[PDB]
Amino acid sequence: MWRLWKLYDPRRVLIGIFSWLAVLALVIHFILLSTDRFNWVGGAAV
Amino acid sequence: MWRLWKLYDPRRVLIGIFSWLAVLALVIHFILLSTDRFNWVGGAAV
Amino acid sequence: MWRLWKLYDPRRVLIGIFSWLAVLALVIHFILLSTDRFNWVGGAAV
Amino acid sequence: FDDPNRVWPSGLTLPEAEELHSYVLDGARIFFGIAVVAHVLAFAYSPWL
Amino acid sequence: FDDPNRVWPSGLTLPEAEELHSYVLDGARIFFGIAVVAHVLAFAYSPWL
Amino acid sequence: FDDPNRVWPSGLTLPEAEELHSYVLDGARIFFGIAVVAHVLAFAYSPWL
Amino acid sequence: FDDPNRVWPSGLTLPEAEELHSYVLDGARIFFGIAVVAHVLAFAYSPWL
Amino acid sequence: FDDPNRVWPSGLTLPEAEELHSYVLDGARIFFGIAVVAHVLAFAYSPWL
Amino acid sequence: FDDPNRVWPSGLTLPEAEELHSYVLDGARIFFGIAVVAHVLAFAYSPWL
Amino acid sequence: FDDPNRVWPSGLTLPEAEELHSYVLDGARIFFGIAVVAHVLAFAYSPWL
Amino acid sequence: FDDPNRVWPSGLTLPEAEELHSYVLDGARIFFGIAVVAHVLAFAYSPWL
Amino acid sequence: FDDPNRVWPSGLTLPEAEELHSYVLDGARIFFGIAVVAHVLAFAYSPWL
Amino acid sequence: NVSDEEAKEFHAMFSQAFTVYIGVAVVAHILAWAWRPWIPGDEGF
Amino acid sequence: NVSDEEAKEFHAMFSQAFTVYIGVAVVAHILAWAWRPWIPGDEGF
Amino acid sequence: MNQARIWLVVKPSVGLPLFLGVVLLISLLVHGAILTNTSWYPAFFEGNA
Amino acid sequence: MNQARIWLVVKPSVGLPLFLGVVLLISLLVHGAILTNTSWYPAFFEGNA
Amino acid sequence: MNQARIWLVVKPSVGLPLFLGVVLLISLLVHGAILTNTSWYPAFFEGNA
Amino acid sequence: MNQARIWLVVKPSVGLPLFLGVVLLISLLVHGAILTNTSWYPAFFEGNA
Amino acid sequence: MNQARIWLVVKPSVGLPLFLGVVLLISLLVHGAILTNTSWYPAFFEGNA
Amino acid sequence: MNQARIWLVVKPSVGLPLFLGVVLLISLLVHGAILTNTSWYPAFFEGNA
Amino acid sequence: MNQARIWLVVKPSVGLPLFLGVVLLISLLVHGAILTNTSWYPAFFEGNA
Amino acid sequence: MNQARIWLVVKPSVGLPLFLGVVLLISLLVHGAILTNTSWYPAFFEGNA
Amino acid sequence: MNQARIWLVVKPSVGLPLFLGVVLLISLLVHGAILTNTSWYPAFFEGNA
Amino acid sequence: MWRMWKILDYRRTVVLAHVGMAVLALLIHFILLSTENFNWLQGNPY
Amino acid sequence: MWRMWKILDYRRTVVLAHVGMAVLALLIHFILLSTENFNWLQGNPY
Amino acid sequence: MWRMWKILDYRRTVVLAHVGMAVLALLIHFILLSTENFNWLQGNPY
Amino acid sequence: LTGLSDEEAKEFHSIFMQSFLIFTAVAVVAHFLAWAWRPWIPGAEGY
Amino acid sequence: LTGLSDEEAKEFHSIFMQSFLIFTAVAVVAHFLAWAWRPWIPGAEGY
Amino acid sequence: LTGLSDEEAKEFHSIFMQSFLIFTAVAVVAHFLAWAWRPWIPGAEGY
Ligand SMILES: CCCCCC/C=C\CCCCCCCCCC(=O)O[C@H](COC(=O)CCCCCCCCCCCCCCC)COP(=O)(O)OC[C@@H](O)CO
Ligand SMILES: CCCCCC/C=C\CCCCCCCCCC(=O)O[C@H](COC(=O)CCCCCCCCCCCCCCC)COP(=O)(O)OC[C@@H](O)CO
Ligand SMILES: CCCCCC/C=C\CCCCCCCCCC(=O)O[C@H](COC(=O)CCCCCCCCCCCCCCC)COP(=O)(O)OC[C@@H](O)CO
Ligand SMILES: CCCCCC/C=C\CCCCCCCCCC(=O)O[C@H](COC(=O)CCCCCCCCCCCCCCC)COP(=O)(O)OC[C@@H](O)CO
Ligand SMILES: CCCCCC/C=C\CCCCCCCCCC(=O)O[C@H](COC(=O)CCCCCCCCCCCCCCC)COP(=O)(O)OC[C@@H](O)CO
Ligand SMILES: CCCCCC/C=C\CCCCCCCCCC(=O)O[C@H](COC(=O)CCCCCCCCCCCCCCC)COP(=O)(O)OC[C@@H](O)CO
Ligand SMILES: CCCCCC/C=C\CCCCCCCCCC(=O)O[C@H](COC(=O)CCCCCCCCCCCCCCC)COP(=O)(O)OC[C@@H](O)CO
Ligand SMILES: COC(C)(C)C/C=C/C(C)=C/C=C/C(C)=C/C=C/C(C)=C/C=C/C=C(C)/C=C/C=C(C)/C=C/C=C(C)/C=C/CC(C)(C)OC
Ligand SMILES: COC(C)(C)C/C=C/C(C)=C/C=C/C(C)=C/C=C/C(C)=C/C=C/C=C(C)/C=C/C=C(C)/C=C/C=C(C)/C=C/CC(C)(C)OC
Ligand SMILES: COC(C)(C)C/C=C/C(C)=C/C=C/C(C)=C/C=C/C(C)=C/C=C/C=C(C)/C=C/C=C(C)/C=C/C=C(C)/C=C/CC(C)(C)OC
Ligand SMILES: COC(C)(C)C/C=C/C(C)=C/C=C/C(C)=C/C=C/C(C)=C/C=C/C=C(C)/C=C/C=C(C)/C=C/C=C(C)/C=C/CC(C)(C)OC
Repeated sequence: MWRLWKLYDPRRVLIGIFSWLAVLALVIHFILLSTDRFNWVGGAAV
Repeated sequence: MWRLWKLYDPRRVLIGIFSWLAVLALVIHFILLSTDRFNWVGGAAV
Repeated sequence: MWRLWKLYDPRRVLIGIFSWLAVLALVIHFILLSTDRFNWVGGAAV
Repeated sequence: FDDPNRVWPSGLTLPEAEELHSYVLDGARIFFGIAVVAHVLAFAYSPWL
Repeated sequence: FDDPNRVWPSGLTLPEAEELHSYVLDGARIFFGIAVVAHVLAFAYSPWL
Repeated sequence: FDDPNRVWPSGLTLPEAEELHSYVLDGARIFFGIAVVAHVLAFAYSPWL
Repeated sequence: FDDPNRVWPSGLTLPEAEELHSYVLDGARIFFGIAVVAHVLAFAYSPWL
Repeated sequence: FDDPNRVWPSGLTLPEAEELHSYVLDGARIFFGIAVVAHVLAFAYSPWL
Repeated sequence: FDDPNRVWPSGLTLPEAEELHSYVLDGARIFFGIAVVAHVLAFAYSPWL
Repeated sequence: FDDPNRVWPSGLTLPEAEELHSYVLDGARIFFGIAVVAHVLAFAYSPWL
Repeated sequence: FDDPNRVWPSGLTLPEAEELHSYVLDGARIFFGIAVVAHVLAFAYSPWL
Repeated sequence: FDDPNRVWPSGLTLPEAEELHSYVLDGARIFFGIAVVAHVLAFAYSPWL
Repeated sequence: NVSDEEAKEFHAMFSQAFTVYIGVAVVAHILAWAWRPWIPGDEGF
Repeated sequence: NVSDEEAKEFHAMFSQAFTVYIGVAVVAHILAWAWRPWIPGDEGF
Repeated sequence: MNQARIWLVVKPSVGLPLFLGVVLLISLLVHGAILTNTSWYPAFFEGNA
Repeated sequence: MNQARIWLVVKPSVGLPLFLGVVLLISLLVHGAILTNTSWYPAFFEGNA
Repeated sequence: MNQARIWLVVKPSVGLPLFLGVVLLISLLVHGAILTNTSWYPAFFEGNA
Repeated sequence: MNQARIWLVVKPSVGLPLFLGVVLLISLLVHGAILTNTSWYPAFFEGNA
Repeated sequence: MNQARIWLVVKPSVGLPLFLGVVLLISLLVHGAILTNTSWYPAFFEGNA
Repeated sequence: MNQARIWLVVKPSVGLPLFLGVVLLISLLVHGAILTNTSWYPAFFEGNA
Repeated sequence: MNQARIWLVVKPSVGLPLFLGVVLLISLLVHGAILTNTSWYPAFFEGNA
Repeated sequence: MNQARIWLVVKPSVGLPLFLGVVLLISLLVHGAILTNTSWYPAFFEGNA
Repeated sequence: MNQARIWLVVKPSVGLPLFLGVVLLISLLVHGAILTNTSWYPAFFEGNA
Repeated sequence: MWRMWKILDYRRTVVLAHVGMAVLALLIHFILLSTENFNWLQGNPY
Repeated sequence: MWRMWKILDYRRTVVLAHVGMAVLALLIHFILLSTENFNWLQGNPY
Repeated sequence: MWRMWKILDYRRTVVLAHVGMAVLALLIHFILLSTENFNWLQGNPY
Repeated sequence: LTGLSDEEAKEFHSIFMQSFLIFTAVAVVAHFLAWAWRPWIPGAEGY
Repeated sequence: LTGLSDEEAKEFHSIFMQSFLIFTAVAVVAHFLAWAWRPWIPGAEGY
Repeated sequence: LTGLSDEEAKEFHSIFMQSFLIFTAVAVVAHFLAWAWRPWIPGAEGY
């Protein structure tokens, strides 16, 4: 699988991965904040 | 029928077919989801 | 950490820092003025 | 009108026009493909139809 | 149409077009990335959905 | 694409583009900095938020 | 005014104008043909007429 | 001002202008002809008049 | 300023300007003449006046 | 700035500019003259004043 | 920047700019002078003030 | 980028740009100065504030 | 423009990724089915 | 375009800054937790 | 029929498209004027429902 | 009748189409002004129904 | 079918995009005119809800 | 009467059509302003019915 | 698929941006038309509140 | 009075018509703003009837 | 990602400002469309008062 | 005060008239925004009657 | 900060005035959007009366 | 089946696969979130 | 892990980090300020 | 009847046939779906 | 015609048909499974 | 292909996989902690 | 890198750090004074 790095520029892949991860984490955290069960700062009670 | 591939570019035909198949499958799945009988995730009861 | 100043122009870093500090201090002071507890010129009573 | 080397008024040769138009048609098909899936979503999840 | 040195009608060589388009795509991804976080904030804190 | 002396289609060399863009970014930061103080004044003295 | 080789003010010869207009007419007929089927669908499935 | 060979400011000779205007007038007559039948259809089948 | 041969900034000689303006005046009179009959029809058959 | 022969940036000599402006002023006076009679008709036959 | 003979980017020498601007200022003053009398008439004969 | 003699893409040398910008700034300050007095008149004689 | 061996290498990477991707996907669907089956009966879920 | 030693210097500045930044962040979060914990129980805070 | 020399001073490349487009614009304006100032033309669109 | 030399300074390629188009624009504005400020012109469109 | 030499005096680079765009504009205006003057076309958008 | 040299710096090919068209625009605006802010001007259009 | 030679007479520098921009304009007009002629599309914006 | 060299960098052929036209635009806007925000200016048009 | 050669036929000097400006235009239209078709977005502006 | 070399890349013949005209546009927009969103500014126009 | 070579393909003479003017346009639109969709911003203009 | 990469470019196919499956996975997760039986964050009775 | 700076430019990464964390810190502080339990300026009971 | 391909281009005819029949088949299927007697997904009594 | 030999066209066609038959076979099995869940051909009485 | 040797690609891949596994391991521990707080897989009766 | 020697960069850094500590020291004293006026960390019962 190391041959992937000859095909694709390792710098551009890392930035694309980090950009995807940053966006995804923000999406998941704010989806949870909108929920009644997983909104931690909102004092959610089950 | 193999002479079809000398007339048409095999790469462009594969893309057209795969594009058509992806569109068609999405159309059929969402048509089914809109029905009362075949909406599987909606808990449809006959 | 002194090697930071060979990488970045010391003049532009000072301008960015002073600009950031000036903006931040205005933000904090006016946030406090909007509060009922920390609005000093408003005669805030606890 | 099948001269590969002639430069037409637009500034393109015929092979260049053919290559440009193929991107236009491929772009249209992708656009139409996304539109069709968008439409069925509009059919499935909007009061339309 | 893979000549690095040819200057096309737009005034660019092919490598120059490739480099310019990379900034366009990188700009689009950053724009889309900020848009997605903007949308989830709109989902989380607006009556939408 | 790092030729200091080449004159690009816009009529600028790369060092001239870097210098011009620096004024653009410095202009944006000053604009954004003034906007932020304007916004907090809008927060502090308008019904917003 | 039947010179195949003359280049008129528009930048076209007469044979080039004839060939271009043929695509214009063929484009119009296809457009009109699709319009006619669109109209009868509008007649059949809309309150019109 | 009756020189067949002179090229006037518009880029046309007088014979070319006469030929062009004939298509303009023939186009107008056909347009007017279709309009007149359109108007009588409007008279016959619309509340007008 | 009575030189028949001089080509003025507009690209016309004085005799060409005189001839062009004559069609302009003749066009205006025909337009005005049709307008007058149109107006009297408007007077005769509309609530105006 | 009184050179009869100099051609200024507009493409005119000074005597040509003076002659052109005379038509402009004579045109204005005729326009103003007609306007004044139009105004008094408006005064005489309209509720104005 | 006091060269009477230099022709600047606008196509004017400095003396030509000075003469042009003088007509601009004289035009403005006459316009302002007429406006002031117009305003006092507006003050004297309209509900304003 | 401190060449007094170079003619930049806009058609100006650096000293000419500096002199032009000084009139721009002096014009802005005069405009701002008149605006500030206009604003205080608006504060003093209008319901604002 | 692609040699036979270079296509083998591309397919080798593809087969490894496809196998892992689908293998995780299949395990995910078994777990999802154990949680809540998504094929309703005549009376629903 | 970057030598091995120049990358060591960049990482040395990064490690010093990262350590101080995270160390202050950890202390800040310990203090914040002592003030008001942000993980609610079943009945809330 | 008498104005074939309009095309000696007006460029057909601009006169013809302007003429045809303007004629179409008149048709749209007349169509629109009747549509917004009658009940039967909207009723023709409405049909049985 | 006295302004034949208007066409020595104004290019007929732009003066003529502007003149004719503006005359048509006046006619449309007059037609529209009466249409929107009378009852009989809309009623003429309306007819018996 | 008879006007193939319209393209000898009108540049296709401007004639063709104008023609196609204008045809599309007519289609939008007709679509819009019916949308704003019927109940069923908005109702088709509205659907079941 | 003193500004005959306005035409030495402003091109008459653009200054004159702008002037005449703008004068007409003022006339249309004054006509429109009175039409929309009076009852008698619409009543003059309306006439006896 | 048959019109690849549209790009031999229409310049892609103007044909392509016009095409893509006009396609987007159609999309906006369709989006706006449904938005202003339905209750559910505004309701989708409105959400739970 | 101090800006006579504005005309060394701004072309009078574009600066002067823009300046005069813009001044007239301000006048029309002020006239129109008062007309639409007073009762006496429309009443001045209205007169005794 | 596949259309990097769009910049070989479309000039970036016109393609890029058009692209970025159009993207911003879409954002403004979407912001405006929600603003005019919701109650919460105006209420977010309104705040506590 | 720091941006004097904005005029090395932006032509003053377009940068300056745009700047001054845009500043005036802002002033008109602010004047108009207050006029349409207050009672006292129209009342100042209205005066004693 | 990474886009400094946007100015190698986009001419600053058009990129910069467009950028600054468009930024101002956004500010006016945001100001106008709040002004028309709040009560307090018009009330700020209104003041005590 | 290695011959597929002599027809379709493996360079573009991989990128299109990751983006296409990213969109597909988000669609399916969001569709399930919109249901009442498979919204694991809401946790309705099954 | 020093090899990271042979891939990503340390010049841009540092600037992007300071700007990105500046935005993130402001977002988190403001999110807390918007809550009833962690708005230290409002000081509601916990 | 092989002489048809000396008149009409077999290259374009095949592509036009597949697209034209694709549109035709979709139209007929959708027309049947819009009926009460032939909507197999709705399944009304015949 | 495109730059493909009779042998390459024959080799593509055999794989194309084999791949098509496998795609169809999976679809056929999927349709048999879907029929076992809920048939989509209503009777005279409906569903 | 980009100007990367077999050894450089192998060296990047080993670090990339190691860094990915550390990112995942932290995420796995985070998810175990999140589960201990509130499980996100509801039962048949709901939450 | 910018045209700054190791010695100039070291000289700027020492002054920068000294100036930062003085700016922070004033801020720390300001915050101690502000705390004496009104603490900004509420207790469990609020303010
Ligand atoms: C509204 C509903 C129906 C509308 C349908 C369409 C109607 C009108 C659209 C516009 C009509 C076509 C205009 C085409 C103008 C360009 C044609 C052209 O090509 O004109 C050329 C120059 O035009 C030039 O400057 C000047 C080019 C600009 C001319 C712009 C004219 C004003 C805009 C039209 C106004 C129409 C009325 C208002 C409608 C709202 C001259 O031609 P050539 O001899 O090749 O010279 C070669 C040189 O140019 C090379 O440098
Ligand atoms: C509204 C309802 C009725 C409307 C009906 C139509 C009315 C007006 C439409 C426009 C009128 C025709 C405009 C034609 C202008 C182009 C003619 C032309 O060809 O003018 C050319 C240049 O025009 C140039 O710059 C200038 C080109 C731009 C001129 C545009 C003027 C402003 C637009 C017209 C405004 C009319 C009033 C407002 C109506 C909305 C010069 O001519 P030539 O000697 O060949 O020089 C050759 C060189 O140009 C080659 O480089
Ligand atoms: C509204 C909803 C649907 C609308 C869809 C789109 C419809 C219309 C959009 C505009 C139509 C295309 C206009 C293309 C004009 C440029 C084409 C062109 O390329 O024309 C060139 C010049 O055109 C010139 O000056 C003149 C260029 C200006 C022409 C502008 C015409 C007026 C604007 C269009 C009006 C349409 C009707 C009103 C709609 C609102 C000449 O061609 P070449 O032989 O390469 O000469 C090379 C020389 O120019 C080099 O100096
Ligand atoms: C509204 C109701 C009544 C309206 C009635 C009509 C009023 C105005 C219509 C427009 C007025 C006429 C404009 C004609 C401009 C072109 C004339 C011309 O010919 O100007 C030429 C260039 O103009 C150029 O660039 C510039 C050409 C563009 C000028 C456009 C000016 C702005 C548009 C007019 C605005 C009017 C006010 C607002 C109206 C709503 C220069 O002339 P020459 O010495 O031959 O140079 C030859 C060279 O150009 C060849 O390359
Ligand atoms: C509305 C919501 C969505 C809208 C999204 C955007 C849609 C449309 C925006 C405009 C579309 C792009 C227009 C680009 C035109 C310039 C491109 C160009 O570069 O065209 C050049 C000339 O164009 C010329 O004169 C003529 C240049 C003027 C063309 C103007 C066309 C009319 C305006 C567009 C109308 C669109 C429909 C109406 C929308 C309301 C020719 O190209 P080159 O071969 O480099 O020649 C080099 C020479 O010109 C140098 O002297
Ligand atoms: C609305 C809210 C958000 C809007 C934000 C802004 C969006 C759009 C604004 C316009 C976008 C920028 C247009 C810049 C066009 C000029 C750039 C340019 O420089 O293009 C040049 C020519 O452009 C030419 O004719 C053609 C020049 C005219 C182009 C006009 C395009 C139509 C107008 C834009 C329409 C946008 C969509 C509708 C928005 C209402 C060619 O470049 P060079 O290789 O240097 O050639 C050198 C030669 O020209 C020298 O003679
Ligand atoms: C609204 C209420 C208040 C309004 C007040 C007025 C405000 C704005 C009006 C317009 C501002 C002035 C524009 C002047 C532009 C022409 C100046 C000029 O002269 O620009 C020239 C070319 O500009 C070119 O093509 C291209 C020139 C394009 C200019 C058009 C810009 C768009 C229109 C203005 C938009 C303003 C904001 C929107 C307002 C509603 C370059 O200058 P020179 O070095 O001589 O080059 C010589 C060569 O051109 C010879 O071929
Ligand atoms: C050699 O050449 C080289 C290779 C150098 C040049 C190559 C260049 C490249 C890479 C070019 C790339 C080109 C691209 C990306 C092309 C993309 C083309 C696309 C996306 C085409 C999409 C087309 C979509 C179309 C045409 C849709 C048309 C829709 C229409 C006409 C709908 C009309 C609807 C109406 C009229 C309805 C109106 C109803 C209401 C009232 C609702 O509307 C207001
Ligand atoms: C060598 O080169 C030399 C040095 C010679 C040339 C140098 C020249 C110089 C000195 C150049 C100077 C350049 C300057 C002064 C640059 C200044 C740049 C500035 C001021 C930038 C400011 C930027 C601000 C931006 C980009 C703001 C963007 C805001 C956006 C995109 C907001 C969008 C909001 C939306 C879409 C919201 C919509 C909501 C509602 C509905 C309310 O809106 C209507
Ligand atoms: C040597 O030269 C050669 C021979 C080569 C060139 C010859 C060329 C040729 C053959 C040229 C042909 C030229 C033509 C055909 C000229 C035609 C001229 C025409 C038809 C002139 C017509 C003029 C009509 C006019 C000017 C009417 C003007 C009306 C006005 C100004 C009305 C204004 C009304 C107002 C302001 C009312 C406003 C009230 C309300 C509120 C209702 O308006 C909205
Ligand atoms: C050597 O050079 C030679 C001599 C060859 C060239 C010489 C040429 C010649 C003879 C040139 C002639 C030049 C002329 C005739 C110049 C005339 C200049 C004039 C008439 C200047 C007048 C200026 C008037 C001005 C600038 C008035 C400005 C008013 C302003 C800015 C008002 C703004 C009002 C606002 C923003 C209010 C808004 C409130 C409401 C809401 C009501 O507005 C809508």
